[PDB]
Amino acid sequence: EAVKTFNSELYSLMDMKPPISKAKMTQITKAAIKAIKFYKHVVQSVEKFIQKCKPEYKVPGLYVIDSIVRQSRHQFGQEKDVFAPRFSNNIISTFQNLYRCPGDDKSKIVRVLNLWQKNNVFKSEIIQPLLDMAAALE
Ligand SMILES: [N+]
Ligand SMILES: [N+]
Repeated sequence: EAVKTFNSELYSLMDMKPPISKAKMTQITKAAIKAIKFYKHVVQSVEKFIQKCKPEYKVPGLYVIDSIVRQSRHQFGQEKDVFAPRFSNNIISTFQNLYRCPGDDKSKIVRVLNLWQKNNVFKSEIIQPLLDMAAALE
């Protein structure tokens, strides 16, 4: 039920016109966090969404990752957060999918990466190749 609830909330984005409502992003994040026991399933669902969705939903998909990781780090502690480490496994592939967004959305992705870097959400060994991937598209 926890994962089913999260999946329903996440996939409801495809019925919406971005930018996505703060309240909707909060509901998605809250569902993810309540389902922390099943964090692996939550990560897998978000990655699947990003792989399969229309280009208009790539930035929203990244905002889901960002919102989950930020809330988890706040709520459980940066060292105890299980979400950023799990997202890190497939992150290179995830961003390859994300960069299939419309051209003027690339900057929105880089902004998120810039903020992750400033706040040490991932180490440079993760952040730098993601940044390099943005630079290579141009
Ligand atoms: N966590
Ligand atoms: N945690």
